[PDB]
Amino acid sequence: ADLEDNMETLNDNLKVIEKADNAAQVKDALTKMAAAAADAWSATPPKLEDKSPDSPEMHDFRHGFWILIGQIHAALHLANEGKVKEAQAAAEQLKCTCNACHQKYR
Amino acid sequence: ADLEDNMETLNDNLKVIEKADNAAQVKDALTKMAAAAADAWSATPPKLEDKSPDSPEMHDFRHGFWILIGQIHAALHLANEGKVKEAQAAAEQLKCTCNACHQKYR
Amino acid sequence: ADLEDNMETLNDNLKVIEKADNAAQVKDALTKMAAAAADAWSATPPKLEDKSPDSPEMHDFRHGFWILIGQIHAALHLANEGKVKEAQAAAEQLKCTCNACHQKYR
Amino acid sequence: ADLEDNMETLNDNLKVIEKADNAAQVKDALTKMAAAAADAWSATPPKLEDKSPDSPEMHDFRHGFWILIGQIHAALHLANEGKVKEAQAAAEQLKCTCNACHQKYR
Ligand code: HEC
Ligand code: HEC
Ligand code: HEC
Ligand code: HEC
Repeated sequence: ADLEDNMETLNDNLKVIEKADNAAQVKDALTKMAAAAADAWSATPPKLEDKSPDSPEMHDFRHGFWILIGQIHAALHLANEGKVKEAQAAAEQLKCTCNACHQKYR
Repeated sequence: ADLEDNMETLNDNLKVIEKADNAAQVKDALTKMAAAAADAWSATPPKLEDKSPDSPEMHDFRHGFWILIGQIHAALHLANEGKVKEAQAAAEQLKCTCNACHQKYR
Repeated sequence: ADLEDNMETLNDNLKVIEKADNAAQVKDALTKMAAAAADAWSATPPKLEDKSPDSPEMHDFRHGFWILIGQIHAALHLANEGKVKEAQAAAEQLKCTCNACHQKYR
Repeated sequence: ADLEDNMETLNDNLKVIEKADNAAQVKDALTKMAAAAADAWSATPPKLEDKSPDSPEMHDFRHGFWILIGQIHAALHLANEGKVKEAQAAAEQLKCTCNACHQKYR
């Protein structure tokens, strides 16, 4: 799927996590977030569409999703352990990473 | 694309890197390797097909790719700084990660 | 060093970076920030001193440093490729991560 | 707190994990490993004393500990979930990251 589908999957699961009640909610939402970020790896954003795929901006772009997935999986670890409040806090902290990349390349 | 084709992308680009002469060849191959690993995120391997998608086994399958990509990117940073023998050495050490997953899920 | 000393080091190098002129300056400041974060790994912040050192808050405390270092190394790459404004922007965006840990445990 | 010592706590705790019976042994040992890896961040290994403190090699050295600690925490969450075999296997697959750094810099 293209970047646009995947981003809007990222945003919706962040909200599912916020108005979540039980851990299963959060686990599934976090799992789907990790896949959407992984799926967005191949995409080239429009402002980088004239860059070559091994440029410093393009590399930082992909690296950003790699950091996001590491952060998603850590929150997924809190969800697996039944820590619903913590995973939700961890899910809200993800938008340092969402905003960082939007600022630079969106 | 196909998990198989993704593995072939990793294996063949490992071959390019070993034979390469300049940093740009290795930089490019490493970048194609990270892409192939990200794409394989969505795959279910044949020996894990009758496990739950949220099983500890399918989660570990993905964690393996996250570690791989991190190591690929670590090898790219050396290539970026033009240390080609060092990047090629670092690319060789990746087969410990390829193999670690293979024992488990191939 | 001190948790305080490590914070002030983190604080001072953000200012060095904004006021930098060349990539070597940003690179150097970023490298020290990462060292101060790793060094803080062992600290117990005053608001968590009566918590188990293996509690999810103390694990989350260290994890925050692990995320910060990842973000520092990502901005270091842009500086390594000599893109000083891009690195300066990325450095400033680390503050979102500083703030996140402060709201929880400062 | 010296590199030699930090390596030695990493090696002994990986053996403790290898011989553990209950999760509490694994959790305690993994926790000590993550701490030793962070403590070694500042070291210059003997084979890199003729490089810039910010050479691509010295950065790649520090980066290895950052990837290691991530792997350590991922196995720790398995132990937290009382999955001792999975934690033990995760701890064993850690060798790739130990060996990779040894091959390059020991
Ligand atoms: C972290 C959790 C998030 C969340 C919730 C979102 N993103 Fe991103 N994003 C990136 C880029 C380059 C774009 C532009 C895409 C385009 O212009 O075609 C976006 C876009 C979005 C949107 C708007 C989607 C739309 O329908 O147009 C939304 C809602 C969104 N994002 C949410 C790039 C990145 C990243 C690059 C490394 C990362 C990380 C994120 N975004 C993270 C997130
Ligand atoms: C690391 C750099 C590598 C390299 C060079 C290769 N792989 Fe993998 N791989 C995984 C699984 C489950 C399979 C089985 C696929 C199936 O049977 O459907 C494979 C397979 C391969 C092949 C064989 C291709 C063929 O058609 O026979 C090759 C050449 C290959 N790989 C190269 C799973 C993983 C991982 C999980 C986390 C990781 C990491 C890797 N593989 C890494 C690598
Ligand atoms: C993972 C946790 C964490 C992160 C990340 C973090 N901090 Fe802090 N920092 C703290 C805590 C907790 C305190 C309060 C300690 C105290 O009061 O003794 C603190 C204190 C401080 C202080 C004030 C020190 C004092 O005593 O006056 C400054 C300035 C500061 N941090 C800056 C930063 C900057 C800049 C960053 C990021 C670049 C950062 N911190 C990242 C946890 C964190
Ligand atoms: C990022 C780099 C890095 C990582 C990761 C790393 N090492 Fe090391 N290790 C070194 C270096 C460099 C030395 C050499 C120190 C010296 O010569 O004084 C060393 C030395 C050692 C030694 C002392 C043995 C001897 O004969 O000198 C042991 C034991 C050891 N490492 C075990 C481990 C284990 C176990 C792991 C992971 C679980 C690990 N190392 C991961 C860099 C690393």
